[PDB]
Amino acid sequence: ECLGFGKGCNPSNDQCCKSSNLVCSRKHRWCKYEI
Repeated sequence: ECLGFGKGCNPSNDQCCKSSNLVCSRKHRWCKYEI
């Protein structure tokens, strides 16, 4: 699983890419970058 930054995803399952520091947000429901 590896979604690009700012991609619609599920925060419960979390399908964002870990290599690009992406996490599924709950309010935005997408891949966000922690800065």
